[PDB]
Amino acid sequence: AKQSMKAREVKRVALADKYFAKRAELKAIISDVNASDEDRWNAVLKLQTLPRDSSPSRQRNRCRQTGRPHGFLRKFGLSRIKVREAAMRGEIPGLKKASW
Amino acid sequence: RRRVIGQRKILPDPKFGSELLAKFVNILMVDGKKSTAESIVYSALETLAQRSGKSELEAFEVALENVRPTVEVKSRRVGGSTYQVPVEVRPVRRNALAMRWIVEAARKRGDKSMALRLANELSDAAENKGTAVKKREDVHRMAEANKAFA
Amino acid sequence: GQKVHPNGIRLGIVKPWNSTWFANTKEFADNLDSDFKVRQYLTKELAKASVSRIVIERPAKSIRVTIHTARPGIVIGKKGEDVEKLRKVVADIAGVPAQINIAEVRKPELDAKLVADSITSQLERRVMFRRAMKRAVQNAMRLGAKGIKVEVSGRLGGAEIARTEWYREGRVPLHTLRADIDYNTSEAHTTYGVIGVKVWIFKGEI
RNA sequence: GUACGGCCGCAAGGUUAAAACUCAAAUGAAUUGACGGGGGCCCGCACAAGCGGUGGAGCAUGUGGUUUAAUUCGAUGCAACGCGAAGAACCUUACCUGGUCUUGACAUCCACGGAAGUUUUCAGAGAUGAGAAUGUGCCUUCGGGAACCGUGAGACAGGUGCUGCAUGGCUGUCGUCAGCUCGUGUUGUGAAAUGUUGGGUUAAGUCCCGCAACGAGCGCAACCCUUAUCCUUUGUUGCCAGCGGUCCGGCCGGGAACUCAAAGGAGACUGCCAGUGAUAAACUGGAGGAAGGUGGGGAUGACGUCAAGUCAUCAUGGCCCUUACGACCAGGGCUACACACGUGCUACAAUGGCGCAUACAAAGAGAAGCGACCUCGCGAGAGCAAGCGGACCUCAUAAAGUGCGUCGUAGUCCGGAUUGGAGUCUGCAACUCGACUCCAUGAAGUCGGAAUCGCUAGUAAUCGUGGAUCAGAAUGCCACGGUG
RNA sequence: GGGUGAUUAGCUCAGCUGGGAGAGCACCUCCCUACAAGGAGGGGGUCGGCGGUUCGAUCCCGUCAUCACCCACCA
RNA sequence: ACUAUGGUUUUUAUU
Repeated sequence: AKQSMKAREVKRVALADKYFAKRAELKAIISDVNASDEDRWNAVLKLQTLPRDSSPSRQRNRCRQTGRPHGFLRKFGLSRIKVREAAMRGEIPGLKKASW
Repeated sequence: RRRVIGQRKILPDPKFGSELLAKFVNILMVDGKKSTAESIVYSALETLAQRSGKSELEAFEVALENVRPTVEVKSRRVGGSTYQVPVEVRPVRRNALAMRWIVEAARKRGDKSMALRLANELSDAAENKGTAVKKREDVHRMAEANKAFA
Repeated sequence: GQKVHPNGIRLGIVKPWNSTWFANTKEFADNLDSDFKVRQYLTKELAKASVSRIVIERPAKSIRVTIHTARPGIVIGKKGEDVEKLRKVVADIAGVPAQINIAEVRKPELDAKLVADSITSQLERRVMFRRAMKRAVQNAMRLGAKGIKVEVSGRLGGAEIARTEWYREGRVPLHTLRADIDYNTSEAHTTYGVIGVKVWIFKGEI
């Protein structure tokens, strides 16, 4: 399990949607200039790029039922093992296993 | 252990209904492409008509008969160490081997235009020298020694 | 080989789902998360109510929730007000209004879910293991089954060794696509080992 | 059957024939396995006949072992090594180091101070540790609380740590192989045999015949799904033969003929006839038709499996740690090679390549998304913006192929890796170890050596299209189509 | 009476820079398997002793002991 | 053509 991997998820993909899923305009202002060979911004780039606990990077969704980083299916909310488990029990609509 | 499988006749040619030509393109087909064979078909016979080509009634069917395979073998066994035996091939196999013998003899060394490398081989297919004949006699000198104890 | 439930591998053979509904392409997985939450809640509240399955339909912009029980009198209470407090919470975790449909199971000793519970009862007081499955076979064939299979695994005796026992009666037939076979696997939670229990029951083709 | 003494022999020896010491089984008889360098006999892309390959070169890429501060943990008889654990700067991480806190990231009951929160400065790699402002919400049997953020107790919490020689479950595979159980009878001293053995014949205990063996189950076979041709029912955002009008566009009326998308009937049963052969059963051949001979094909998995794997999918007995085999951060290791083995893909060409035009889709995916049109520029990119909830737009001029110029055996001015220059972007950030573009750069390499693969048909051979995973980037993993 | 080699690990023995304790079989133990083979890391020394030289002596000189080996020892 | 040899130990079985 290692519950610290969910403690990352809570402050990444579950908190990024209102602040980091669109943010590239907030750095592009430092490339907004009136003329070439002229500066008005200097080192303020290191203040516009100051966050480290949150990023557009390092974002893993993980399986919402097993915390597993590989073998998740977004359309069902299940992993490779639970797709069979729900299908064999008939607990998932529209999906069948054989016989076409 | 019995193969003998199905039955497959294949299709004839679209321009004259030929059964031999529609099979010969399946020997010059490489990478699943028959177009490269259709650049060599008729052009080899028309390039033979720049050097020696007299009569065309059978096209190249008699060049494939002056080319004559005879030295085919099989292996016989009752355990470990095996015994070689020669085989009397059917006309359908004799023809299928003659079709490779001549196009492999035309490929023996690198040059331009396969229709022309094959026309040089078809002009030889009235006297048959070197390629498709000199290996045959050097293994035919065992053809009765490999019958002795059946 | 791979075992798996005879229900969902034969669901292409005129069989019904245990959950049947249609949802939006931006929340189908979240409605299936709800479909799990309603079962994981009800199997903790109705834990003594002899439940054989919970089936989900979603008509009328609500959730129906159909509960197959051999003890409905402790689900609905005395009468119909104890469930008004229950469906309030089912509707809370579903995000929609909730109906609740309560269905009585006539023959619980014919159902693989509750036959495994009836076997688990006698493993508490450790009766002879080879009798415990024969009573479950007898009781099910006397209830209109056309064949039954059983298996019990690990710490059945007697001594420290781990062994398995089975016995089989009548028809299965596991490759028969139309057989509509009833299946279950469970554990008896004993004070040494655990004892694993398996049951397969046949009644007739569809 | 060795010793000592006797007896017989010329003699090797023959004959009489011990004891001490020593172990838990030797042996006769019939029976079931299993193997043979025994016998008969079934069948296999094991052999047979054909072709395309692998074993060189350059890159990508999988494993073991030694090593190391990590080089995570597993899978070695034939059932391990493009594999479980899908896109390694930091991440994700098990592994490893230096920090920090130990009721702890995660869960609850009680006490104690605070609302939850919102802003801003300093110390520090950061975790966090110190300040300076701001807000004081909910319930008010009117008691003082709840709830929420933390902290200090008492019980506790943590563990993808180690064990399938502790297991419930999960699983490899003989094998689509035709075989296996439950009972009753009989024979045999009994274990054991029978039947399940035999005679034809099948993919098959097949389909019949037959013996002291005969029923009921699990397999085989069937169920359900899919298709060649005719007939019918029905048609938009699909179709377009006839007919009116025409952004001349199946575009709009309109038709229902024709693709197609689709439910329903017909058709195929070894049924007919010959040949073999228990005037048997069953095959081989012929006939019909669009076409048979499990129809061509799917889902297919009877028992029992190796002194076999998996506690890293989940539980769980035991061992052990918690001044940590935690967790919160900054960096490492997973891209050490001292040596041991493979799988790909591209060029090795000419029957070909290179450049520049041109024909055809099939199937997915697409409302903070697929992104047209037109551009700014050498170009990646950047700029503006329509249609589209997808039979009504977009991803998207499919590439092989068809063609015209051009290059040529020089071991390739081919193959363009590789080393530089100029860049464009993504992110806190591109030293090693990130994509993509323009202008330079210049290399190995004639299908191979012992040896050895896969397929009998839309198969082998060969060239393109799409999707999931998604900061930026797959030669990774699965479908779709042309040629055949 | 004179020369020459030895005395180092339980057993057999090597001896290159003089700052040196070691190889295999035995003893202990981990890995692979429970062993063994095979891998790897350890335990245990009178380097015969004493004196001298030396920054330090198993390691070079000298000399005492015991063992081997060629010579001399009545004529 | 013909084709050497295989170190130590190895189920509970109840009523």
